[PDB]
Amino acid sequence: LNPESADLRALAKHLYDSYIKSFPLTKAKARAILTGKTTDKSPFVIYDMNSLMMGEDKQSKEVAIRIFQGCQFRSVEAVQEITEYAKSIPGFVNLDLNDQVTLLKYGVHEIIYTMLASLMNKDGVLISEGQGFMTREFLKSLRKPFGDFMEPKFEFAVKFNALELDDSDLAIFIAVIILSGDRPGLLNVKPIEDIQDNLLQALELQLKLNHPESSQLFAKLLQKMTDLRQIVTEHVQLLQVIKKTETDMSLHPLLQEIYKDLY
Amino acid sequence: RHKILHRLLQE
Ligand SMILES: CN(CCOc1ccc(C[C@@H]2SC(=O)NC2=O)cc1)c1ccccn1
Repeated sequence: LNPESADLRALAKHLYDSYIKSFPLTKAKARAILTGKTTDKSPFVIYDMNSLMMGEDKQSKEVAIRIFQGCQFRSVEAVQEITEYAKSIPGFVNLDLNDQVTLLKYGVHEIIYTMLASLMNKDGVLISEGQGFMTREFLKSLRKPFGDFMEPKFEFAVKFNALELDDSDLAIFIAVIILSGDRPGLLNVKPIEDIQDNLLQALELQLKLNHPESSQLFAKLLQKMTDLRQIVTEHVQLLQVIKKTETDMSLHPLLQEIYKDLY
Repeated sequence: RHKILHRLLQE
């Protein structure tokens, strides 16, 4: 290790520590829960309407809506955690505040679906901080339009999880996503690109040191950033459909704010 | 616009 590499290791560590502070349920813990390698009770499995209702004992709108709005509630909490994490990225809070807002607005869902993969396997997803496991099949079975809203997220996840990143890798990756200089409407791109340049260098070194056997992991990971955007744009279209067809529902105000003039 | 995010950022 040389002095520039050292500064990059320090940045990696600083981000890892902020990540652990900001995000209560890590991929480490999630994996422990999913494999069974934990001394906690295994999670309650939700695979049908009945199991759901018995698990709720751990509103009274229809099931698909209750599930969809539980996802909204989780995002709202996730946005708060991501906002706190973003504030720890060196140089972030020194940006024009309008640009901080724009970066968060466009970054949060990409990060949400990234971190959701940490909680997923090919059969289902941990919920309620790992106290539950909701099956992929059950989510597929929901009545249209809700029946296939999770499928693109699971398909992304199985591919993304094959990279076998850990929390120390994810912490840098997430910061890279937030510091994207090509978000629409940014006022001053230069200081954002300067920060992202450093982060990307930090990520590349991190991946070389933590995964020395996995050649071109850095390049595979950068291509996923493009796939995350697709997940978000498609989701926006699904939301448009849902907003037209289900005037039962109401989007949480934080989410209205994020989604307004997003794509 | 972005009243909440502003708030979370400045908090
Ligand atoms: C399927 N799970 C795990 C969370 O799965 C999520 C799926 C999608 C999102 C994105 C939300 S949903 C929306 O329209 N906008 C958003 O930001 C957020 C979380 C459930 C289901 C019920 C209760 C709690 N957890």
